[PDB]
Amino acid sequence: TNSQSDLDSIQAEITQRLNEIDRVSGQTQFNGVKVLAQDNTLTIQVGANDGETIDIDLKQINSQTLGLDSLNVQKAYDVKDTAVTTKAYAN
Amino acid sequence: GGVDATDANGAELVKMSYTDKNGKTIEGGYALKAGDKYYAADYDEATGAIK
Repeated sequence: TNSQSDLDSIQAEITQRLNEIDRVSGQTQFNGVKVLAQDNTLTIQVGANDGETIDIDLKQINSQTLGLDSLNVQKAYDVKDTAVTTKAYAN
Repeated sequence: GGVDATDANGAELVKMSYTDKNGKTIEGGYALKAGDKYYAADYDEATGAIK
């Protein structure tokens, strides 16, 4: 039942939500450290001893890591091309 | 002060800008790029004095 003019608006919402989960993970930081932008290990020195490191863990969660770069619920359209011109009384 | 005359003649003024691992770039002072070393040279806005 949903028309394709409906699916255009739903796709506009979905791309805005995915741009937003790309932004809020791309630029968020505790003390200049981008937590979700890249995957790496943060080691915590939790002890006076040298190996007392508890390592927190991360996954790139952007739209490509989650696999939401392609989301089309927009169906299909048929395009007709009609030539446009200016007429002339030159006969 | 440093390197060699041939390399020194070659170097031209460039503005240094250090970049961390994270992603924000910190801007530093001027330098004299002699060879591939960086020289802590100071550029004055007025005239062209490179100290």
